[PDB]
Amino acid sequence: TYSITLRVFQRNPGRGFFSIVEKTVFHYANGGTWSEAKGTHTLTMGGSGTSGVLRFMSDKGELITVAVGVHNYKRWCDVVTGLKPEETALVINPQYYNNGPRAYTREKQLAEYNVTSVVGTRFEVKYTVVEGNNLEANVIFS
Amino acid sequence: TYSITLRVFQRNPGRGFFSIVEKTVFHYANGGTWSEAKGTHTLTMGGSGTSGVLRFMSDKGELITVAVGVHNYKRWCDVVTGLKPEETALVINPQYYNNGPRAYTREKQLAEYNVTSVVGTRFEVKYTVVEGNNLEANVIFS
Amino acid sequence: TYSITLRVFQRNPGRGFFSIVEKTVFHYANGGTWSEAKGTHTLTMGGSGTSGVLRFMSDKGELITVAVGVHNYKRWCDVVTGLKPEETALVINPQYYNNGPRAYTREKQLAEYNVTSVVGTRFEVKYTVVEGNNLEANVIFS
Amino acid sequence: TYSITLRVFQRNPGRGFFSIVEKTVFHYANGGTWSEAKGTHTLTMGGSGTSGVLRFMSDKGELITVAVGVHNYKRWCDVVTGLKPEETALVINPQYYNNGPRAYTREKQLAEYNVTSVVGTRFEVKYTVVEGNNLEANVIFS
Ligand SMILES: CC(=O)N[C@@H]1[C@@H](O[C@@H]2O[C@H](CO)[C@H](O)[C@H](O)[C@H]2O)[C@@H](O)[C@@H](CO)O[C@@H]1O
Ligand SMILES: CC(=O)N[C@@H]1[C@@H](O[C@@H]2O[C@H](CO)[C@H](O)[C@H](O)[C@H]2O)[C@@H](O)[C@@H](CO)O[C@@H]1O
Ligand SMILES: CC(=O)N[C@@H]1[C@@H](O[C@@H]2O[C@H](CO)[C@H](O)[C@H](O)[C@H]2O)[C@@H](O)[C@@H](CO)O[C@@H]1O
Ligand SMILES: CC(=O)N[C@@H]1[C@@H](O[C@@H]2O[C@H](CO)[C@H](O)[C@H](O)[C@H]2O)[C@@H](O)[C@@H](CO)O[C@@H]1O
Repeated sequence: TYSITLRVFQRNPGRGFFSIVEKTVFHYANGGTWSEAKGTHTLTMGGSGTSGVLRFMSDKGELITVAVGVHNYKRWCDVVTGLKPEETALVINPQYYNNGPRAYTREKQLAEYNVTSVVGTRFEVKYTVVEGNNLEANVIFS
Repeated sequence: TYSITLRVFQRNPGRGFFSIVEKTVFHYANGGTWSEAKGTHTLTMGGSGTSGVLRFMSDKGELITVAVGVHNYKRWCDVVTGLKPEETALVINPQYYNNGPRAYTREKQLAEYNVTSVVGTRFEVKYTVVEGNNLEANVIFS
Repeated sequence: TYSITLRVFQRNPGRGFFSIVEKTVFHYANGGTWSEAKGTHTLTMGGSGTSGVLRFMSDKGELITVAVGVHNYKRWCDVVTGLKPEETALVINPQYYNNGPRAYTREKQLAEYNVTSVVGTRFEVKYTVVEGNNLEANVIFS
Repeated sequence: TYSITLRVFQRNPGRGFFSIVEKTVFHYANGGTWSEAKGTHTLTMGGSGTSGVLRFMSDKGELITVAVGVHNYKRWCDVVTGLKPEETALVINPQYYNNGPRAYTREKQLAEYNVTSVVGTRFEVKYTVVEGNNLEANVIFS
């Protein structure tokens, strides 16, 4: 089994304040589950080869997803910003598989990824524990 | 816009204790978002014609989903029990649309639904406010 | 150190839905901390001889406190109902110490406590793990 | 009644991740209640003349309290850092009243407060809505 524990840091009040509005788990590797403990969010998965997505919305209306998973025994992550209301995590998560439009960024097995939304909000996923079955990462909004 | 606010009541410690492990929103009607306030869970949707699903897991390993939405301006709900680990909410939610295997129970536009899992856990969704754009319902595990 | 993990069961929608509105920790035994994990609430204490209180309010306005702690290496609990708005947990917790009017109930070291409020809400605290440093209890609103 | 809604921003992972470990409400002005909604924390009070405290602990073990309230119809705030484990919020909140050693800081009715802890963690409380009965503030760990 694999687990990924996320700590969420929001740096800049100017960018608004984000909260989770959706949490999905992909059906590969025997699925998995999100849980919360001490302000953190942990994705527990039945094995290597699946993932999950957290969608955030700011009190300014901005919508973004954070994807984390394990691909061939190595952690991966991605961030998608500038989402329309209809582009829910339910739509996004499957796009990393079956030759979907996001599978390429899963295949990179990134230990860190950052991007800045068209509206000017910076986002970063950085793994602090990059090896083993108990993975850790920070999610930073700025 | 439509919103559905859920209060979760767990009645019987013998059945274990459930917590949310996944939350999905379907992409119709301009999507939607889950939010938590005062222990309750609210699904806010851009209009009539979409839905969302909460998946629960008990500390005894039992997995079940609760689906709520609005179909042609009337509320609906459903409960699916006896799920395998790979049957995530991500898999379940879309099954209510595109002539999927659960669309029939969405079309009923039920104001109340109850079922008992094969392992003996009772589940009920009962709307306390059944009309208008601000819908309310209790979710009861027993 | 000692810990007490609580699982909250709410059995009867007719009594309203309760949520936590305050959490205190008494300052003996090197204090302690409340944390949430998987829908449960854990009080971690620096040793034997302290306690904490959760105050709950129903959406019908009813106010009650649940007290749990360790006294001379044995778990204790109490429930106070019919609280006025000014009787916050900050007022209640200390009443269990220093000639306070509730000290006697700490001294009982109860592994179970039941009480019904004047307005008719049943409350129970029942420890499921009653020995050791990792205690567990169900809190039942009926 | 008065309310104060807090949004918590954590800017620097190097200082560790903070979570709430205690929430108190002082017993003047008919008391009050803490509630969570969309990742924010609201203290609702029965009138002017009371307050509440959130105690935070970082995963590095640092302990700090944030106090907010209304004094003579104006918002106030304070931050106390370098707390020992036994200095719980239950100890801190009352120190703002009755010849307590922190009463002076309530009397200042500050709309902003900044302080850096001895171990090097910056803390700020900044009200974004500074007038009326529905107050708003950002809490920034830097
Ligand atoms: C070892 C590993 O990470 N494999 C990845 C695949 O995961 C497997 O997928 C199958 C279903 O096809 C099944 O669910 C297995 O349990 C699961 O481990 C899969 O994610 C592919 C997708 O391109 O990547 C790896 O091969
Ligand atoms: C009015 C209503 O509830 N209509 C339902 C449909 O919802 C619409 O779906 C389309 C896409 O096909 C689009 O997203 C609209 O915004 C949305 O209102 C749809 O849910 C169907 C599915 O069978 O049922 C109703 O017709
Ligand atoms: C062993 C035990 O539970 N003792 C209880 C006391 O707790 C001790 O309290 C002192 C106070 O200075 C100190 O904080 C110790 O750390 C702590 O163990 C205390 O709760 C008394 C209060 O009546 O009851 C027990 O003796
Ligand atoms: C108007 C106001 O903020 N007054 C403050 C006091 O609050 C009053 O306190 C009394 C105490 O009996 C009572 O609870 C009232 O409801 C409440 O408004 C109190 O906080 C004092 C303490 O120094 O400061 C102000 O005067």
